[PDB]
Amino acid sequence: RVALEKSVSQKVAAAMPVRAADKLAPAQYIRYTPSQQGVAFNSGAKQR
Amino acid sequence: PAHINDFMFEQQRRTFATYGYALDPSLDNHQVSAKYIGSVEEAEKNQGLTVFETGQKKTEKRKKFKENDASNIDGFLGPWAKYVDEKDVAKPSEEEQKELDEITAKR
Amino acid sequence: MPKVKRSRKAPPDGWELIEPTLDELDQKMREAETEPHEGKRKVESLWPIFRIHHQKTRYIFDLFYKRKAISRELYEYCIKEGYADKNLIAKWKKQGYENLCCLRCIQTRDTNFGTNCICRVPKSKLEVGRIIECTHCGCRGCS
Amino acid sequence: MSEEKLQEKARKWQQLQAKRYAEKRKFGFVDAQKEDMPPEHVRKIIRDHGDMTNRKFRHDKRVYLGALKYMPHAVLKLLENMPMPWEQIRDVPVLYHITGAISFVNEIPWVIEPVYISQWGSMWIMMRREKRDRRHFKRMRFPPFDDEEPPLDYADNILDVEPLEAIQLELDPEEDAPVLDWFYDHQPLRDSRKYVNGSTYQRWQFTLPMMSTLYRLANQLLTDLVDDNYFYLFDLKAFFTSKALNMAIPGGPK
Amino acid sequence: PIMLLSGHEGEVYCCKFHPNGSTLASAGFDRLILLWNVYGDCDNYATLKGHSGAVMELHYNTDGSMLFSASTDKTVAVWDSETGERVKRLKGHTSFVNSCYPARRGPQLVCTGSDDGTVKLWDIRKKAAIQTFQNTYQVLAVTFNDTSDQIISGGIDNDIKVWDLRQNKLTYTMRGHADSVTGLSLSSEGSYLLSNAMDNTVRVWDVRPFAPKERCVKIFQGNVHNFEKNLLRCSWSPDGSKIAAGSADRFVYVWDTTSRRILYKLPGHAGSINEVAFHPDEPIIISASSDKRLYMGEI
Amino acid sequence: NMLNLLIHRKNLNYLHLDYNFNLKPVKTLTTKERKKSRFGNAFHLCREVLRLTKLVVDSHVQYRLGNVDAFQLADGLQYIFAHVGQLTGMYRYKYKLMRQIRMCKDLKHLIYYRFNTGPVGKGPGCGFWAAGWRVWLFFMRGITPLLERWLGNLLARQFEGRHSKGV
Amino acid sequence: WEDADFPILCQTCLGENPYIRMTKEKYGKECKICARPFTVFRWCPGVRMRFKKTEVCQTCSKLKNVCQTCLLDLEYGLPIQVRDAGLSFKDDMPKSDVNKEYYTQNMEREISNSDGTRPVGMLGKATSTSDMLLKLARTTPYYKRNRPHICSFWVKGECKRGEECPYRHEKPTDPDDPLADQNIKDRYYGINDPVADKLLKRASTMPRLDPPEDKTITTLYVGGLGDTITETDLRNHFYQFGEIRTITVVQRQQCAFIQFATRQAAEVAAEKSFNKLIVNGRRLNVKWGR
Amino acid sequence: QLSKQYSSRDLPSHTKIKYRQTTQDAPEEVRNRD
Ligand SMILES: O=P(O)(O)O[C@H]1[C@@H](OP(=O)(O)O)[C@@H](OP(=O)(O)O)[C@@H](OP(=O)(O)O)[C@@H](OP(=O)(O)O)[C@H]1OP(=O)(O)O
Ligand SMILES: [Zn+2]
Ligand SMILES: [Zn+2]
Ligand SMILES: [Zn+2]
Repeated sequence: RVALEKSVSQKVAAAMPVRAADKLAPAQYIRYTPSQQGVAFNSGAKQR
Repeated sequence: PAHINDFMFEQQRRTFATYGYALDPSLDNHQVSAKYIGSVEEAEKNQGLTVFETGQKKTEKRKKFKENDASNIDGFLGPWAKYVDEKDVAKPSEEEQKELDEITAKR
Repeated sequence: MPKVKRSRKAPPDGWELIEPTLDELDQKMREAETEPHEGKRKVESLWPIFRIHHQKTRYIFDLFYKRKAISRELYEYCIKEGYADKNLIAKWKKQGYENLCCLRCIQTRDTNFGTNCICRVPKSKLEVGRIIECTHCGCRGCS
Repeated sequence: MSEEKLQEKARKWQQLQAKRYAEKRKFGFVDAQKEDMPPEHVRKIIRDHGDMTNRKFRHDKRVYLGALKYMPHAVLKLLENMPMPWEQIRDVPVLYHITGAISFVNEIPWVIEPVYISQWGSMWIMMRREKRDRRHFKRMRFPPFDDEEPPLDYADNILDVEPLEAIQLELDPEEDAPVLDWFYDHQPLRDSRKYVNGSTYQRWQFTLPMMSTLYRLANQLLTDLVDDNYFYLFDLKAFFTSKALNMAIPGGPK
Repeated sequence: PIMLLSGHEGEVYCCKFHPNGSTLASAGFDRLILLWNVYGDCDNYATLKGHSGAVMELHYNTDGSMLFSASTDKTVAVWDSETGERVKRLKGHTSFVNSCYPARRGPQLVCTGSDDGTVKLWDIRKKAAIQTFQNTYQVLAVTFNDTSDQIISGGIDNDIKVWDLRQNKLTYTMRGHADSVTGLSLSSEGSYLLSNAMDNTVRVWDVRPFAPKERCVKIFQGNVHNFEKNLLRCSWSPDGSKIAAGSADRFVYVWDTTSRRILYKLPGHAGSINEVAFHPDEPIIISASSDKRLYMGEI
Repeated sequence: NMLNLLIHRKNLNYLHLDYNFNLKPVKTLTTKERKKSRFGNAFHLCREVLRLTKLVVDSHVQYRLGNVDAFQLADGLQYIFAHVGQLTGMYRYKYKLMRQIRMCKDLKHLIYYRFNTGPVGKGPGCGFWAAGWRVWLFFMRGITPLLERWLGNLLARQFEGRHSKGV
Repeated sequence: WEDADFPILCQTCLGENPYIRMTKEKYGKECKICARPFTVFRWCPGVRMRFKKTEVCQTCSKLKNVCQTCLLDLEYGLPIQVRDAGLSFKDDMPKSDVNKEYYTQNMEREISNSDGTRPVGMLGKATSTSDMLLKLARTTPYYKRNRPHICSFWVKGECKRGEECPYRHEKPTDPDDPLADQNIKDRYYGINDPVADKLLKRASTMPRLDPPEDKTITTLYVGGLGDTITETDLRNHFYQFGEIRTITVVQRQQCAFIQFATRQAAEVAAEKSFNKLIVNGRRLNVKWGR
Repeated sequence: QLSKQYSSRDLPSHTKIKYRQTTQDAPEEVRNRD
């Protein structure tokens, strides 16, 4: 029921097309570990 | 998917932007210490001062004009006051000019 | 031909000494409004208007608050008829906001990260001497 | 450990903590507003874009087109505020797109009911006494402008002109004392918290002399019936029944 | 189970148990105090309201009958867990009151640490101040001594300070932490007191009638600080067996009083853990983190 | 500008819409263009609604320029609203309009035959334009969601393309 | 349409500050290769550097294993042609319109069944990084990539915007240079990209050990040995690589002469060690003795 | 690849599902019946 109806909701909200545009979700924060490690890159931090 | 606090990220970013050094963000499973990354010696000599934190700087601020009496018809520069140490025209000169003509012909 | 008046009420009677300044200012606004869209630019063709607008309301802001040289009634008539700018003024009266360039340079929703123009950053905390031209107003560091 | 160390430590941490927990970035604080632009901003944008033929724009082309989907809203919002013949000029709040693509009048015309009926009743009397006592009425021409006369500019043509007295009826100073001044305003008592709710303009409350003059002024557009047994078989229920039985009373619908 | 709780809009800074072990209180940036039932599905019944600033520290009484809660808006508040309603708004603090502590088993009395430069003693009934030891600067954590006659405080100058309620002078000053202390919690021994400090080291002390004059007892490694400088808080177990700490590293650190070994660095969180709560009855752990939710770990 | 941008985006250079929103060819068109350049009821309903509003705002511009009068403006507006049938030609594209059209006739017979009850004559000067105005406003309340749907479909089809795959 | 969690970009192109702020736009542009709409992420590289944008689909990236804007390889970081050649790969991605759209559709359907962890296909079967690839690799971030363009105005004199000229107000590069015109499509497909040819010529002129004439010259001269090495250490350099027959550690010249038992073994050892046999920090020079 | 086209017949309609009430024949009764 859950998965079914959520996909329903997206497909029918397509059939809304007049989208009652809701606000953009709050800014997310993502923590990123590059594969290439090296002190000369990222000014020497192993994360961004 | 991190979730961090908001004043602090912008504080660190502006620090690294205008001062050139920053409290490195690596949250490692090996316990590293607070290390100023980037211009490390600049962080050392400047005492870690942030662009947001007030600090003593005798740096010569560029000279500007100030015409803020709004009754002069062509007087008010107000907030739009130009910098006094600014140029009045921007152009390339005789050698680079002919060289750029030569390049635009070569292209 | 002036800002033809809607009130039909008589102007209170300081109106006669601030009349000519406002008149020449409106002359200048009409003129810099029509100034046609040359090879100038498309972002900067609207910088005159904000410039002039600030001026006019700044002027009245003087003659009521910093000189006290006009009455409450005349000042209110001059707002009501669109010479001054009610909220640009009511913002000027705040503490960090003496020289605010245009009222849109503090609109947080008009910018994607949710901030103010670099117009609004104190010149010291940048210290890099870099020319700032807030695309909105054309101002160079309002404060 | 060094004291001045700890002192600039207190300095730094004080400033930091102070800004970080400042009331500005408290939890539910919502940024204040969007206040008005100057009018010349709109005027200049729209007179600049002109008719999008100069390739200097050439990107507002796409948005200009895509905004067609909403122009039946702009038209409805525009026509529902037109200025009502006792007025010469009406100023309206306008919401617009920063490229001039569209311009919605952003307002709803609330009116006080007895005021409104009295104003239109005065119009009734004036129009009638005028059409009776004018020698020859000239009817304007439709369309008023030709097929290839481009539309006028506001700024160059109407901006500074004087606007030609409207259809006021001239109210008598004694009997119509309670209304003579605010009668023909756009929204009459908009800003007087004795008689109106506020500046959103709901909720009137009036004095009984006000109501009596208003009544007498709107007397022309009114029914001089006092009760309901005039509509005996002429109300909603009589019509519902007649319709249901497919029989039709003398002067009623079929 | 893991039992993660959510329903808080911003960071939760403080989470603690009923001293019954019956109900749960958590609080943080959202300027209100949420309550839950610890057992069953860990469900939410009540929400206390009113505090305009951020709830920086909530503190129970030792029965669980009234609630103390230090707010950013210069005020402490005591409320009725019976109702959830305000009985007292401890105003008069001249700045950010971060820390609060109700006297346990003594007369009803409160010590509050604040960002004004004073520690304040207050009686709940008088609506007036009792005593106030202006040392120089911000005090970031405050706890009584089980005699209710000394008061311990930790701030920016790294020397943990203790005042005698009767002579009103700096009774006991202890030293050895390299940077600012962020948390004090005296075990239920009435003797052993736990100190977190963002210099990455945690320490143990003991306030007694007679101590070796340099009472830096046990030392553990592991805690972290970063550009956040969030307030980091520690606790003893009900037994004085395990110390629990949080840090800006997303790792719940569980150590032991005995062997000082790392019994746990548990992951599971997304943002910095600000407060860990031990169940007064069970081996139940509740983590309040800056990821806008909580965890209910069972060990 | 919107309608002209539409016309010229479809690459129909042989047509032009003049300033009273009449659509006129500037050549004689072969079959291929007589076909390529047919338009729908969305385009034409939008055209005709804009023509009604231009008639109205231009009556007001005549008032404000000094050309007419307050009374001539009022009566000309009353005229406009009573005679939408003979001025726009909207009924061609949504024929349900005659509801409205017949209504604005019925009202006119009321008002007129109560306006001129005495010495007042059968002449032009009767502008009491509240009623017809109301009528066309309710019509617009009804039509805006319809036209927004039809125009959304037209614009989508013009920018994405028509879907001939799984019809 | 694609939908991603973050870009997938070179550290050079991602910037210098540890703390970056980046904007996403859903279905924002069209992949210049995949031809379909993508989500487009835009970040400010550094102070006074142009805002960069991801310019190729996430699938068009995972397929050839490159950085969505920098376009250079992910591990080594050379043009796509160079990496392909060094991996000896033969990438068969179609070129014409219909065949390419069809290939893209099925490759995307099959990459849907992945883990999002490593490139699909031979880019896993070709990760044996050859010393040529490691040798051509960039070492530190060539952050000259993110400075702004050349001001047509300031090249003609006109950039009257003061110091704010939207482009580097320097000399325009002579258009005759091969390193000027490299269309995106070719640089992704690897067909006649000038930077690839210049870098390949550079790799061909790079020093590698030379082979001798005679099969019987099975003594290999290693020059620059030093007296911190042992004969057993030279063994461990050339012991399991095959068999060594003899070892002469010349201490009067600080060199070595290794007689092997298999010609191919010694050849692989010495060529693979050419100037890069770094044992105890000594630059030995592997060559075939007299 | 979702279109913004639309249909007259895809407007919302009959947006609530009727459920079989207590007396009509609910799955409870038919679960019971003989
Ligand atoms: O042209 P219509 O829509 O039919 O309206 C007109 C008109 O009204 P306008 O004044 O707005 O043009 C006439 O009005 P008067 O001649 O009265 O001034 C007149 O109505 P009368 O019949 O009252 O003259 C005439 O009608 P007819 O052709 O029968 O005279 C007719 O209105 P109808 O709808 O009545 O035809
Ligand atoms: Zn600005
Ligand atoms: Zn501005
Ligand atoms: Zn400004």
